[PDB]
Amino acid sequence: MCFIVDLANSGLIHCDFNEFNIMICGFVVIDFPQCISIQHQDADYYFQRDVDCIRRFFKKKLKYEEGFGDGYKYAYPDFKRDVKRTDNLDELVQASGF
Amino acid sequence: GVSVRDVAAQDFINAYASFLQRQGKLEVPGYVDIVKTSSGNEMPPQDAEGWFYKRAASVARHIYMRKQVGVGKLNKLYGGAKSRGVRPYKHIDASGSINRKVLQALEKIGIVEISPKGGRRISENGQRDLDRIAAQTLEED
Amino acid sequence: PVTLAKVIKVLGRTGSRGGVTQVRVEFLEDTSRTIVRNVKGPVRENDILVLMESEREARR
Amino acid sequence: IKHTLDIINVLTDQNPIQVVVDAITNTGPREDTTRVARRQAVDVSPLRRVNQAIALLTIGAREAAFRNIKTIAETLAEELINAAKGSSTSYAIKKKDELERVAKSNR
Amino acid sequence: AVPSVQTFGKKKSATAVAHVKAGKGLIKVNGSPITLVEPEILRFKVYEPLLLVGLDKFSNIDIRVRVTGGGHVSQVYAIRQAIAKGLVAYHQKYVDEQSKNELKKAFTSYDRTLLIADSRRPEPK
Amino acid sequence: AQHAVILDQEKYDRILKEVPTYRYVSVSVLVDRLKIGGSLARIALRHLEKEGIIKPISKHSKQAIYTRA
RNA sequence: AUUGCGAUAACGAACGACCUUAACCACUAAUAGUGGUGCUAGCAUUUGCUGGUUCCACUUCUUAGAGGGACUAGGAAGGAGGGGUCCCUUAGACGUUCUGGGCCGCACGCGCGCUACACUGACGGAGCCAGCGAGUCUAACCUUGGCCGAGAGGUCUUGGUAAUCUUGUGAAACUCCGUCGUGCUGGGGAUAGAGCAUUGUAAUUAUUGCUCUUCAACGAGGAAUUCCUAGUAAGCGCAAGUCAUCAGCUUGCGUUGAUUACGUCCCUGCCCUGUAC
Repeated sequence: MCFIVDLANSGLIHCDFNEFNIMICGFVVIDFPQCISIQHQDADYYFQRDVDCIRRFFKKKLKYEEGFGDGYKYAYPDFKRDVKRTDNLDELVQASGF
Repeated sequence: GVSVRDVAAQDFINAYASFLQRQGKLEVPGYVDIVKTSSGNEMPPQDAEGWFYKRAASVARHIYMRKQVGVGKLNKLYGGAKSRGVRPYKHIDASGSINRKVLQALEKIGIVEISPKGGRRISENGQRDLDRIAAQTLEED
Repeated sequence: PVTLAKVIKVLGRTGSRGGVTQVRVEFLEDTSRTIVRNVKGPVRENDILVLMESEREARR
Repeated sequence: IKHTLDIINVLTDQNPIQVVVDAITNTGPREDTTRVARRQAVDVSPLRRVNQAIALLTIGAREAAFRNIKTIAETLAEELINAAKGSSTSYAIKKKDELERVAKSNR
Repeated sequence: AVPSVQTFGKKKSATAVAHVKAGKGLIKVNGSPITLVEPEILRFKVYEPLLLVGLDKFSNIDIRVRVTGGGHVSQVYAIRQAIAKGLVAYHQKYVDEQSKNELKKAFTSYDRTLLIADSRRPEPK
Repeated sequence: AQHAVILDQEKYDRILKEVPTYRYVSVSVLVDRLKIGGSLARIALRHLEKEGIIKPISKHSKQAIYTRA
């Protein structure tokens, strides 16, 4: 969860942050097809997909359901929270949406 | 007058099976309740006691409506699809040993008799018996 | 509120894939005041549309 | 269908074929959008209005009765009744609303 | 001997054949009364040529039909056609032409397929 | 939680007073707002119909439809 | 479309681009069908209704072969298909034949498929309907009927060189009445143990079939991507091919039978109509 927040801070949204492109904190992310900038008109719509896709997996297979989840005072991130335009890396590579 | 052709199928059969069981002359094979009736089936017949009488009734009607039949055609008639696991379904014949004893049993109570040109044909006493139950089934309405 | 209008003439196919038909439509409440509109589905003369916005005109 | 009309004749008391007609007329979208990227708002023809209504109604029923306890007839009956009312509880009414409000935004 | 006609009906590969002759109104299919035709849900599809013209028309004639090939559904559509065609053919020969066309008007108003086969055929290779 | 599969006296008393309230009853309804399992509901309907408390309008094994009367 | 009016330094000439289906009707013939007649069973008794087995009449249904039936005019239909095959080298020489093994080995990558994730279902009983094929004397093919066996299977006879017999290929989905009750459950059946048969000269690393036991992943599938406009897609099954045995394969056939367009050049791709380059 925290990894998605960092990218959104720096200015980018992965399109398909899901189990087909994560390898096994010990994880590493292996490709970034069709990434888009935080300025894109649909940024929230794709953002919630990534959060929803990662929630589905931990519920379905692992039964699971400052940080997020249990032991932290906020359950899981939300698009209008913790996004603060830190680094504008989307200008170094004009990903999409100027 | 009334004929077997005048009555609904799964209404004649239920009536006649109930009658035939009460008379108690129909001889059962004794290995009943072990047998699946088909190599395509899974689990044995669900009505543990009655199922042999039900089939005896069905065979009698099926012969009445036809010229003659033999054991092989009955196995085709009551066959079905077998699952074959991961491979696609296929048609499979029913057990011979059940049907053969059914015909032998009905012959002892005189409903059916061996025909020239092979197989079995309805007896005149078979006609008279089945026609009586048909009349009662309509009259009960 | 809704406004009904009656199709009196069909003008031609439009849009990048031909998915849209341009049509000339006459108001049903009072004749004249004719306007031209874009219709998504299959359409014929004498069909009735439900114009949910009135003071707007098809591009040309 | 035979069982569905029976149920509608007991929950409520109208002639059930009348209830079907209400659901159809009440559910079809009346404005839509097309891709030009950007979207532009357009009107929708009466025939397509009928097609959309039928599709939305049965799809809502099918999904409601998957992994169910209620049968198809139970869920289809409930959809039709709720959609003859203006009730937003029905799946189809929600879908219609989203199409139209998005079209309003872009026109 | 006795006034009689025979007619046939088609659907896809079913072929119903009907004999009509003077008598006392009875209708049998394969030797069984028409009230027993199966499947149950389609049974009114066969009553159509009776209820549409009215039962009084049949009191003087016997219909018996045999149906042969096809499948469970297609052969139901065959028999209804054989009855309708059979009925007009009887009137055409043994009563006036006026009543004949009175029948046709009723049938073709409801459903053209009561008199004319639909002519659809399997697609070639 | 789990649906009941054997009939306690409390639910038996509950059934007899509650069921006459409903416009429409079916296997699905008894399993929903009462909490008996489906194998009880099929038994209950045959009993209540025999007893005359509910009125049949159609029966089909895969569907059943009874009414208040 | 070099497919045509007209114009006029031109006029007149040469290749590429008819034949079989669907669909109506006279004529054939019967190994196909109907009706009557003689005999005969059951029910009921106006003299009916449903059947079994010796002749006679017919050809409408079926048959298959033959003959005729749209030209842009509402109507069956305003169609579908036919570049390849002189040099060198020679004793066991670009050989003969026998036994056993492999082609089936698998950390993996790419692709065509089969079976599922259930209630519009699984299981049990009952109902009950097709079309296209293929079959022995050269000898042993397709197999009805009787008997034995839980089953797979065995055994004694029989019809057919076939519109005649297997075969009404009584196919499956499907319809009706019950059990189950949303629980990786009675969904799903991989992997594995024990035993009984069949083909073959020979089944071990295991052709195939049957019985009991074992009970795995899978809760509708990301980026990408295939086929398709009506008796069509999809669901369901059967026959043939290869073939001692061995199909989840290929071709054909029938059964049930939808949704959505009747358009365009946005994407992919093809075709046609300034300059010595």
